Amino acid sequence: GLPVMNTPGSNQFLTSDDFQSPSAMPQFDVTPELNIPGEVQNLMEIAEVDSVVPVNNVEGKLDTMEIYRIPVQSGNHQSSQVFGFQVQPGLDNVFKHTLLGEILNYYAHWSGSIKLTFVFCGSAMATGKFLLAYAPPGANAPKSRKDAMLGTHIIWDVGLQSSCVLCIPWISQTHYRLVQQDEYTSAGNVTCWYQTGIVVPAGTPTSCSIMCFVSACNDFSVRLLKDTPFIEQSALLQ
Amino acid sequence: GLPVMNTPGSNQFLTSDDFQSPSAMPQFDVTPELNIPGEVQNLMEIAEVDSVVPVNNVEGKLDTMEIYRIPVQSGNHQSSQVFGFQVQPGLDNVFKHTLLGEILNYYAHWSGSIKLTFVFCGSAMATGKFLLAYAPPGANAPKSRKDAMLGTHIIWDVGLQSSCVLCIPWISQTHYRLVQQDEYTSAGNVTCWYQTGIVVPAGTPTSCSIMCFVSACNDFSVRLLKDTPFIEQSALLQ
Amino acid sequence: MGAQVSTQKTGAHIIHYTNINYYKDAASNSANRQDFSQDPGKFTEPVKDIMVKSLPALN
Amino acid sequence: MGAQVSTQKTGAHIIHYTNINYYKDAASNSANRQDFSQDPGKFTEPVKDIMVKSLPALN
Amino acid sequence: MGAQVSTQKTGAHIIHYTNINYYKDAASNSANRQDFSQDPGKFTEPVKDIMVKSLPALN
Amino acid sequence: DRVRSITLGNSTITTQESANVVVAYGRWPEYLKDNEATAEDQPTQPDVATCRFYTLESVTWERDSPGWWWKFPDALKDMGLFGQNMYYHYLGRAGYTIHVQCNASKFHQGCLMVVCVPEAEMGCSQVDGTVNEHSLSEGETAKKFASTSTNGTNTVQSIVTNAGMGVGVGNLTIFPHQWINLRTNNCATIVMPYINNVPMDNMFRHHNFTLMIIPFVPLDYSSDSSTYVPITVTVAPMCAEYNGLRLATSL
Amino acid sequence: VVEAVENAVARVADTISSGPSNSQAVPALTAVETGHTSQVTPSDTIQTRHVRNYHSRSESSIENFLCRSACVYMGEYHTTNTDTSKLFASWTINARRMVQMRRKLELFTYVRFDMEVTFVITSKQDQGTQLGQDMPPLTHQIMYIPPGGPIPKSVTDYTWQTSTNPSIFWTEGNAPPRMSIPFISIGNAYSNFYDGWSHFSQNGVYGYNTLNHMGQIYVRHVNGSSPLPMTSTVRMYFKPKHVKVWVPRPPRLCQYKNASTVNFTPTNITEKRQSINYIPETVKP
Amino acid sequence: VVEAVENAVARVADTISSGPSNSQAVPALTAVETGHTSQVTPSDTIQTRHVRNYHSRSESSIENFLCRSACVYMGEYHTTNTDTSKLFASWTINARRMVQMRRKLELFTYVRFDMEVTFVITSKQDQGTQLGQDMPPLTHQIMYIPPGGPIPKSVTDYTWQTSTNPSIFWTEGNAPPRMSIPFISIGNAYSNFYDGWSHFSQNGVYGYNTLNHMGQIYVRHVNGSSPLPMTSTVRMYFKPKHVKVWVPRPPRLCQYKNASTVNFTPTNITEKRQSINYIPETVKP
Ligand SMILES: CCCCCCCCCCCCC/C=C/[C@H](O)[C@H](N)CO
Ligand SMILES: CCCCCCCCCCCCC/C=C/[C@H](O)[C@H](N)CO
Repeated sequence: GLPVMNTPGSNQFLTSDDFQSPSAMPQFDVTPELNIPGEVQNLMEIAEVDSVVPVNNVEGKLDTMEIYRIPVQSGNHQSSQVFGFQVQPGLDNVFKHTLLGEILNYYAHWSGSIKLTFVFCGSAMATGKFLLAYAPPGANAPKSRKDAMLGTHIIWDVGLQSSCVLCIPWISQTHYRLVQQDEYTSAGNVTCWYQTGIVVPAGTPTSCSIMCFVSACNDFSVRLLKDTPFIEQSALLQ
Repeated sequence: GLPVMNTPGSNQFLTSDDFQSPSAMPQFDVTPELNIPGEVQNLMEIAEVDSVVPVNNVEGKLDTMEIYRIPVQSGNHQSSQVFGFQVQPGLDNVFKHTLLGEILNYYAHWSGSIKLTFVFCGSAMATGKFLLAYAPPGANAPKSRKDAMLGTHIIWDVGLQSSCVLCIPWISQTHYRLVQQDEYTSAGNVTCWYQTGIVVPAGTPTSCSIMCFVSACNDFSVRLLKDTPFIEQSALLQ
Repeated sequence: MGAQVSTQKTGAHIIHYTNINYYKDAASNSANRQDFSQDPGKFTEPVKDIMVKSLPALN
Repeated sequence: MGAQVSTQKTGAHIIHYTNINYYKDAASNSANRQDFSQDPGKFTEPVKDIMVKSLPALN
Repeated sequence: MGAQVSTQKTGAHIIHYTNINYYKDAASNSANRQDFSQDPGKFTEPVKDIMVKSLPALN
Repeated sequence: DRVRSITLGNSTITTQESANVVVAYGRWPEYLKDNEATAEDQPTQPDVATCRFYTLESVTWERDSPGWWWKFPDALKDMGLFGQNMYYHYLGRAGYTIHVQCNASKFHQGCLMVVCVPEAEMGCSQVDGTVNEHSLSEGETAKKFASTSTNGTNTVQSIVTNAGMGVGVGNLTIFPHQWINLRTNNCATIVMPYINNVPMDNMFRHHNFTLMIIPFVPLDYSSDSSTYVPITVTVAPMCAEYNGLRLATSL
Repeated sequence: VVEAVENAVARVADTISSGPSNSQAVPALTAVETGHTSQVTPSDTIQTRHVRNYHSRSESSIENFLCRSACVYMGEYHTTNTDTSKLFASWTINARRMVQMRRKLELFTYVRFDMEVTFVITSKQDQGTQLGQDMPPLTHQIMYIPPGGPIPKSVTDYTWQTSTNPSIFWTEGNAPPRMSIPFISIGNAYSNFYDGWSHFSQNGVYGYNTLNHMGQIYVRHVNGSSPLPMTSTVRMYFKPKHVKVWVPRPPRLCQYKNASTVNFTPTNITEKRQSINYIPETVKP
Repeated sequence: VVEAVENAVARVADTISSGPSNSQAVPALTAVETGHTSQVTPSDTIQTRHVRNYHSRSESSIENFLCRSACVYMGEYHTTNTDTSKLFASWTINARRMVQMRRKLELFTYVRFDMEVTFVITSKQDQGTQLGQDMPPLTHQIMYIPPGGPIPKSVTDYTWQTSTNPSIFWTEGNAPPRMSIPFISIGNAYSNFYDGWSHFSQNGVYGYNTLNHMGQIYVRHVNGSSPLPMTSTVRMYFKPKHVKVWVPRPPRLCQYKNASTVNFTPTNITEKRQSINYIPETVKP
C-alpha cells in the first residue's frame, strides 16, 4: 500500500477535537425543522439582558426579597453613604449569581463596558437627587461626597422618567481582565451619595427603596472556556 | 479502506521534526498584535554589535573593572609588547563570554571577517602612535616589532578621532572553522607594539589605558546548532 | 474531488485549509465552528412601539 | 484542493514540495522555517545624524 | 499538487508512476536511480594529441 | 557639527561638545492610536506642562567610584505637574529625552558609560530572599554600586561587574547607550520611546527602565588640577497621556 | 474540483469620539417598566476617544460553547461472579446523571443536534490472595437497544446475536471507540422541561420522564474467561454538533437531587458581607 | 487547485576587488562615543580579490533557532501508596525549571508564539522481595486546569469527569501524545522580565510570578490496580512556532538559583591566563 508514518498524537482521545466519524444509523430520516420563536445564536445575547442585583446582601436577609432593596429616607442624612461595592463582575458576591456573572463564570477572560440602571420606587410625590460615582483603581475608596465627586459620575434627578443609567467604561491597561480577579487586574469601585435629599408632603411614607439592574454593553466579549464552580455532586444519580 | 504500508520511522519522536497537530483549544481568539520597538529577526544582528573584551584577564583581576583596561605609559618602552592573543572567537577565554562568543557557542561552525576597534582614553594632551598586527597561522607568534611588521597591520595615530578599526579578514583553506578550534582549523594571532611612544606635557598623568571592542562583519555566518556548555544544574527547580 | 478550501482563524493588528467529506450521511460531518451571527434585539428590545433612546421613554 | 507547492532548500555551486492544511486553526500549522529577513541598522546604527563612514566621525 | 509523473523501468523486444514530495528539505527525498550518463574518455583517452585508431600510433 | 540645541516646553538645553543623538531603536515617541487602544475613556494631554526638562540631583565622581543607577518612572513623581498627573490617574504613557552632563579640562582623563535598560529586574544579596522597594530606588537620589560583593537583608547584590542582574557588564552595549570620553565630549543624549508589552500601564507599580552610569576608566588628574568633578542628569517626558481619573493615591 | 468558501468574522463595535454637550437629548433617562433594556454606550455619557476594536465573539457562540465531550455515565461489570447479573452492565440513555453537562444543557428550553459518542473502557485485576496468570487481551461488546427490542437475560443470551441492533466490538490497547448519531426524536426538538402529565386525566408520571424514551445500552465481556476475578469500568462521553437551541432560561441555583425531577432544597440568593457600604482597603503601607 | 509560492534565499554579501589608495578618505578612523558600530569591511583596509559568496544565514533565524523540543518538567506518581497524594502528579505551568530552555528564551525581553506540546511517559516495577504478575497495559490521563477551575483531591475525585477541561487518555506502547496550543496571554506578548510589584503600594510579590498565571497540569493512572507497587514518570516537552521576539538582552552569566527570582552569586568575568602577552607555542619539532 501507500507508505506512511505515524506522528505523535496517534490513538489519543482529546475532548475538544473535531473529526469525521461513521454513523451507526445509515440513511436515517430526521424530523423536519420547525420555526420555534426565540432562537439563541450567541451567549452574549443573554448577557445584554438586565437582571436585578442583590446589593443588600447582609446577615439576616439572604433568603428574603429585602436583599434586592436599597433603603433611603427623608431628613438630613447627607453624611451617610447610600451604597458602595467593588467592580468584580464574576467574583464578588454582589454580582456572581446575576445573569451576567453566571455567563462569565464559564469563562476565564472578560472585556468591555458595563451598564448599571437604577430605578426609584417611591410614591409619586417624593422628590430628590442622587450622585452616582465610579472610581478607577489605584487609590482607596472615597469616604465622603467630596472625594467621590472627583471620579466618573452622574447626578440623577428623580422625575416622571424613573430610571437612570450609569455606564462603567472600559479603562484598563490590558485588553482583558481575569474573571478570577486579583490585585493586578482590579477595576475600581462604585458609590452613591445624597446630592440634595428626599422631600415629601404630609400623608406620604417617609422611607423608600431603590433597585439596581446590571447588563453588558455592545463592546463586551469573553474567552477561555472553563468549568463552573457553582454545581457539584458526590455520586452518580444526581 | 485504502491499502497502505508503514515505513521505518513510524511512531518515533524526533525533537526537530515539523508536523501538523490538533489544537486543544478550537477557535481560540488571540490578542491583537502590538507594534513594539526593537524586533529581532536574525541572531547575526546581535553579533554585529560591538562589546568590550576582557583582554587583561590575569590573576587578581577577574572580578574587577581593571580586567577591561590595557595599560600604556610614557618613556622608552619600545621593546615591551603591549598585548597579544589568539584568534579563537568561541574557545579562548578572551573572547568566549563576549556577545559574539556567546552567540557562537550555540553553534559548531563559523565563517567570516571580524572587527576589532581600539579606543584611547588618555587626556586630551597625550599623543602617540601604535602598530596593530595580525599574523595568519603557520609560524610562531612574533617576538619583536620587526617580525610583526611583516603581517597584516595598521598604524594608528591618536588624534581628535579617538578610535581605530583593525579588520581581520577571512583567510582560510576551508569554508568553515570549528567553534571548538584545534590545530587544523587555527587562525593566527594579534599583537600590538609602540610605533613611536607616548609624549605628554607637564601637569598630566603619565599612565593611560586603551580599550578594545569586538564585532562581526557583514560576511559572517554560523551553522550546526548545539547546546551550550556555559549553563548547568544538578536538579530541578533551578 | 469535491474539496472545500476556506480561511483559517487568525489574529489582527497559507492561511486557508482544505476539507473532504468521506461519509454518505451529513450527521458524520465535523462541527460548524465558523458561523458567528447574532440578533440580540429579540431579547433586549421586545416592544411594539420603537424607543429612540435620545427621547424620553414616556410622554 | 488548496495545495501549496514551494521550493526546497538546496545548495549552490524535482526540487519543490507540496503541502496541504488539514485543521481548522492556524495554530495547528507547521513551523515557518523559510523566511530570512534582517534589519541590523536598528541595533548597529541607531543615530539621528547619518554617518558616512568615509568622512571623519566628528568635526 | 506538484505531482511528478515519469516512466517506469521496463524491458524491450500504464508504464508510468507518480510521486509527491512531503518534506521541506531535499535531503529527505528518495534516491535518484534513473540517471545514466557516462564520460569514459576521461580515463581511457587522456592524451593531448588525438589518436585516430586507424593510423599508426607513432610516426 | 558639535553644537546642539534642544527645546521642550519652556526649557532649552545647549551644548558645544556633543557627539550625536541616539534614537533608541530608530523609533521616536508618539501618541497611542485608535487601532491599538483598549481603554475607552477620552484621555488628557497636558502637552507643555508635563513635557519639559527636569534636573535631578548631582553626584560626585571620585577616583574610586563604582557607578550609579536610577529607576524611571518614580524618579519624577515629585516633579511638578508631571508628578501630580501621575498621582491622580490609573494609567499613563510617555517617552523621554535623557541628557547627561559632565565637563572637565584637557588635563583630566576618564571614561563613563551611559546606558538605558528596559525591565531591569534585580537580584537580592541573599540568594533565598527578596528585595525591598527602598533598595531599588530612592526617588531623585541615585543608588550606588559596590566594588566588592555585598551583604545585608533585602538589599540588591550590587557588585559592579554583574550589574545587579547576573550578566557581564561589558555586554551592556546591546542596549541604547553612549560614552562620555573626557578627551572627546562632555555630554550624552538618548531619546527613548515607550517600550512595554501593553499600550498603557500604572506608573507606580512598574519601573519601565533603568538608567545606569558606570566608569570604565577611572578619573585621574595631576598636581594641582581641580579635584571636584560632578555629573548631572536632566530628563524630559514626551507625548504624555493619562487615563482613569479618580482620587489621589498615597504611598 | 475545488470550491472556495468565504468566512465572515464578526468583531465587536468601535467607540466613536465624543465631545461636550448641552442639549435636550437625554440618553441616560429611561423607564424599565416597559420591559426594555437601555442601549446606551459610554460615548453618550462621557467624553471618549476613538478606538478601533478588534475583539471577536467567536468562543461564545452556541456551537463552540456546546461542542466538547463530557462524561454522562459510568458503570462496572465482572468477568466472573455468582450473581449472573454482575457480568454485564446496562442503563437507560439520558444526560441527567452528571451535573455539569446537565446544567449546561438546561440553560435552554429546547435543543436539537447530532451527537458524537465516545467510550472509555478500563480493566483491573481483582484483589485476592492468589494472583498471577496469563490472560489473552480482553474483548468487549457494546449493544444498543431501541425501545421494544428484546432484552438480554445473561451473558450467553441469544440476543447478543445483534442481527439488527448496532453493536461495537473492541479490544483493549487500541484507541477509544467512537460513532456518530443523528437527531432521533419523534418531536421537532428535544425537550429539557415538560410541565405536564402522561395521562389525559392530569395524573400519572410528571415532567421529563414522559417524553424521552430512547432505548438502553448493554455491555459485556466476550472472552468468557478469568480463572481469577477481574473488573471492568465503562464510561460514556457525549459531544453535540450541528446545534440549535431555543428559549433561554435562568441558570440553576440549587443543587440537584435526583435524575427524574427538578426537586430542590431552598438556597440563599448569595453570600453575605459586613455592610451595604463595606469595601476592603487594599492600598496600605 | 494548486498555488505556487516562491521562496527567496538571502545569502551574505560579496567582497569587491580593491587596489592601492592614497587619499583623504579615512574609513578606519571612527568614534565609539557616538554609540555607533563601524561598518567597515576588509576591502576598505587592505587589497582584496573578488569573491562570490554563497553562504546563507538560514540556521540563525529566530524560528530555526527556537523551533526544537526541550524538556520543561519531570514528575513521578505511583499506582498504589498509603499517602493518597503520591498517586497523581501536578504542577504549575512555566518554562523556568530547566536551565537550557530558560536561558535560551531569556535572550529576549518579550516573546510571542504558539506551542507544540509532547509528553513522554514511562513505567517501572517497584523493587520488592516478591515480583511477578500479569498486568494488562496501563492507561494514563492528563488533564489541564485553567485558573479558577476545581482542583482534584484524590484519584477518584469527581473532577476527573473533565466535562469542559481538555484531557488526553493514552495507553503504553503507542507513539508519544502531542497537541498544539495557541498564544494565550491577556497581554500582547509574554514577558520574561518584569521590574515591578503586584500591589499598588510597591510591595507584595516582586517580578515574574506576578504576570504568568497559566493554570496547572494533573496526571494519573486510570486502571486503579497493581497488587504489587509500580512507578510512572511523565516528562513534558515544549516547542515554539510562529515566533516573534523583541528587545535583545545580554546572555546569563551566573548560574540560576531558583525559579521565582533572578537571584545569583557573583561570578568572574572569565578565566585567567599567565600574562597579557601570553600565547602558547605550537610550532615545535
Ligand atoms: C453501538 C454503540 C451505539 C451507541 C448508542 C448511543 C445512542 C445514544 C442515544 C441517542 C440520543 C442521544 C441524544 C441526546 C439525548 C437527549 O435528548 C439530550 N441529552 C438532551 O435532552
Ligand atoms: C490535555 C493536555 C493539555 C496540555 C496543556 C499545555 C498547556 C501549556 C500552557 C500554555 C502556555 C505555554 C506557553 C508558554 C509559556 C510562557 O509564556 C513561555 N514559557 C515564556 O514565558
